[PDB]
Amino acid sequence: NLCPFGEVFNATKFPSVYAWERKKISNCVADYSVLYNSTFFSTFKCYGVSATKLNDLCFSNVYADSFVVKGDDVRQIAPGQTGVIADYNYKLPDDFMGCVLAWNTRNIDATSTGNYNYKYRYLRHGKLRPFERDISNVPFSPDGKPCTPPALNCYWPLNDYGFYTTTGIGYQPYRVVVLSFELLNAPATVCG
Amino acid sequence: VQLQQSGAEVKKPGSSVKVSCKASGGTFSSYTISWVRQAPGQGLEWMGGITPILGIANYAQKFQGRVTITTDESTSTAYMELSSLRSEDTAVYYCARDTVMGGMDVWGQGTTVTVSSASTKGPSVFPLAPSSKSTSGGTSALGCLVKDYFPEPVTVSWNSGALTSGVHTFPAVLQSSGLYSLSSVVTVPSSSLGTQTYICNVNHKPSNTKVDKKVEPKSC
Amino acid sequence: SYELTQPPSVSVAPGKTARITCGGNNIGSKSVHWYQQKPGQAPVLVVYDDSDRPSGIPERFSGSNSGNTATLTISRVEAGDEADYYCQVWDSSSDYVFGTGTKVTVLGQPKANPTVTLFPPSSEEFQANKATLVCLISDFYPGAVTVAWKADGSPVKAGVETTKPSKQSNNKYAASSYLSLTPEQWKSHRSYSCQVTHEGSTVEKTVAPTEC
Ligand SMILES: *[C@@H]1O[C@H](CO)[C@@H](O)[C@H](O)[C@H]1NC(C)=O
Repeated sequence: NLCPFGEVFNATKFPSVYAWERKKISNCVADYSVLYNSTFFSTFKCYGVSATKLNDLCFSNVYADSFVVKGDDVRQIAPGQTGVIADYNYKLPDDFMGCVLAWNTRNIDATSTGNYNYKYRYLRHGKLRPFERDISNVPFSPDGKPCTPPALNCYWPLNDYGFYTTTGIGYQPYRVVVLSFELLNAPATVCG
Repeated sequence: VQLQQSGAEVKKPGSSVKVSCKASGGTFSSYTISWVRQAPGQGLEWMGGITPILGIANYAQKFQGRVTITTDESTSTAYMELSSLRSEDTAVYYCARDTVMGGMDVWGQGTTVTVSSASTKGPSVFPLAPSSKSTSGGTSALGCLVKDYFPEPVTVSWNSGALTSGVHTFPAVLQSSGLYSLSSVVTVPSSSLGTQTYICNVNHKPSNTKVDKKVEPKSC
Repeated sequence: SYELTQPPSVSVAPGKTARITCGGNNIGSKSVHWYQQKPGQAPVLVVYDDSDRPSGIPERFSGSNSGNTATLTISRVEAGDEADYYCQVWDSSSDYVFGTGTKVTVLGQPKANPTVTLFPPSSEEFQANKATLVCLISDFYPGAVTVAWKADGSPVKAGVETTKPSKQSNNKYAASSYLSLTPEQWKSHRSYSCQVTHEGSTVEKTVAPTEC
């Protein structure tokens, strides 16, 4: 079997960072060159794996995380980073074993008048642990006090991204796919 | 489109400066403005930018903490404020519209900013009278001496811009005293000397000084 | 921190084509921008998104990008093409990066003899007990000249400040020299002279106090 990587990287719709989705890959054969040499990606950084030697390996499972972030936020999708994105939306471990691919999608997720459908969490009591997801959506309060706007000192936790087809590249939409390679005792089922 | 920037500034080390950039249209619409600086004889360097419509700015690693990019309420003017000024910050600051592909499109004329402890000094303007050696016939040269000023720069126009043909402003010379001096000359047909008035318009923004010097034929 | 590499110089004879390379890790995956910046002017976008010309830029300018090398090509160079050329890109980790820049020089330009204009001091200036003689030098090529001053006949050892030559919009050069003295020194001598030496030849202008 040939792994459903086209189903992931060419998926029609992508979720917001705070609501990042994960798909697990398994019992298949994965040709990584199909993405390793594409001029398609503006970002293709691997950790403790080396993009090239990819194919020449085996793994029990491969997990793929998908989401959309601002251009200037792609940098936060790496181990040891901090910021609204890394701390409250999606974080990578420190001993990360995988690759992070990103590509500009202005003509797809951007709009002339502006697309604000993609959001990110900017308020949260404590940050996330590697690979932790939070889709709570509960009116935030500095003192963890349950409130309801227009109440004072009560703000919604999610803020909107403003994606236009006319802003700088850094304010443009980027689709990201985080490949996480799992090495468990059970023999491999996903090799080249 | 076009971009208009604020005049040249001079600042003492440790202080701060704030430059403005205004779209010739009145608004920045839905595009992004960037800030680029260039120290004398140096290269270009991105400082940061902002997307007015989004009200969100961004900065370079190097100037993280010292720079603040903002817009006015109407969202028609962008500002760049740099703090803790140092001599190494003496440079020309440009604002520019961001291309959609990660570049810059439209550039502003640039704002010269000098950082130094030295006191700023306005210029002394003197007339360079046309030689009475040329009365009727040929052309004639007359001008203005812009002496002892600091810091750069000074612009010179003639008859308020209405006279542009045959004008030539030479780069300033930096004297050992630490002051600059430059000259501006304009070649005109000898005959007009007796039929028209000539006035050089000197502008030295750093000292908030402007001078309109009339240059007449020397009559000993 | 992403970095870009450009050669500091590039020489070319008129009408020939000049090539400027920009090096960068897999720069082909990035959208390269080229800027032209003439002496004392603001940068100008000559090529964006690898090989497109903004409306108004001659077809002589063209770029290419692939691998780890982007290239700016200027066919049939003109003296007017002299300037510094910068390549630029955006990287997710370093934001907008500029190359160190490349200076393009056009060889074999024709010789142009300098035009010298000498103005005596303005009497208004005496009012500050100062007297300045101004010697303006223009339209010469190449851009190299030495300036000497004389008083009554012998060399002048002080009060001489002269600028380095600089490019004029017509591709020739201009420079100027200032001689500062006192109203007394000025009125005392029979004459003062500015001597401009360019390419083995000299042009001298003289002004006198009585001369008016
Ligand atoms: C996405 O689809 C295109 C065909 O339009 C194909 O060339 C590319 O290889 C696909 N990418 C993946 C992840 O398979």
